[PDB]
Amino acid sequence: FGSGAIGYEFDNRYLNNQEMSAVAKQRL
Amino acid sequence: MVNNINWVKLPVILDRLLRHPLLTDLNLETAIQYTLDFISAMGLPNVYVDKIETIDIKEYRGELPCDLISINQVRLHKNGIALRAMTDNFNAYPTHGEPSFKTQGRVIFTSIKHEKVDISYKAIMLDDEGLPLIPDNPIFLKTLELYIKKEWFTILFDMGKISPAVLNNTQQEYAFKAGQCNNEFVIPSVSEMEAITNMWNQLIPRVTEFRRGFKNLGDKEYIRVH
Repeated sequence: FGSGAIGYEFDNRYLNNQEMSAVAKQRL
Repeated sequence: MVNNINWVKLPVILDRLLRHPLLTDLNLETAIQYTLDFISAMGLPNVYVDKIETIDIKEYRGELPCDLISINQVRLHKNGIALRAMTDNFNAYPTHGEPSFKTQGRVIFTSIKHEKVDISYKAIMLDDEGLPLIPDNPIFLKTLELYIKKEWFTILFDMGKISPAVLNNTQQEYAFKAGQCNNEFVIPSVSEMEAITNMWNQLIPRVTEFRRGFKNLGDKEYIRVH
């Protein structure tokens, strides 16, 4: 079949947690 | 202060803030509040407008002006001698001197019944509109810009919409310019330092400057030659 509105937002929320963690390691 | 205060309107600070694409949802309405929070928290006396008004006292009480923020002094109108604040716990209360005053809201509480006083106070400079009118001084403008940015980035950090290093750098960039904006408006001019030098250099010391309206405070103290 086909529907991609939950596998989008579960893959998009997986990518927020990578970059939110990546900016959490940024130190001046 | 070295620099004169040129006044410019409140939408000067939104020319500067909306250069930043994350601060583009600011209005004048937020900047009206966040400037009054900045004008107050700096406490700079060169920002407030010195006004003098004669009010009259009915029975140990007088109606205070509507635009008052800080009282400099309150002197009697007939004598000219100034009123210290009141330490008395039982001012107008009867049982079965050096005069004094006290203020809470729109009331002044004096130690004298029926008199006139002068009040030297401070107010905000306003517009054709009823709005605060702020200095043109680009160190006051730049830390007001970093203040509203820090208070808008705090909401965006609490929401989870701003990295920890972006709020940390704005909190550092502001905290320098807040200590710098203190030093712009506080450090005496070449003309204000002669008023201190003539006060600091006194062979015979003058210790009763409050009875006058600090008028003779910066007077040069001359001694006769023998």
